[PDB]
Amino acid sequence: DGSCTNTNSQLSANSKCEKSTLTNCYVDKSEVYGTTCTGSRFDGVTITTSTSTGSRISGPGCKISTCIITGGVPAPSAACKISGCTFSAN
Repeated sequence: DGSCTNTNSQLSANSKCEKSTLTNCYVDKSEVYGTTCTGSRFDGVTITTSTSTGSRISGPGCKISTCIITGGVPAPSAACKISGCTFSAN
């Protein structure tokens, strides 16, 4: 992909970025698309337009689509999926 720069851009190496709005992130083995990273990282996830405040989305296939998470915790949003993923406040 290329481009993208969460306040500096530190995509591990196999991450993905097209048009999201991260900030002070790094991401690792993930995709993301419209997430609003606020200073966290990933490690094997596939989130998209979702808000998360400091949350380790690590996971062997972590999926996320529209989730207002805050501190490694998902919010009561009927748009999020909460299925094979999890956060631990990275």
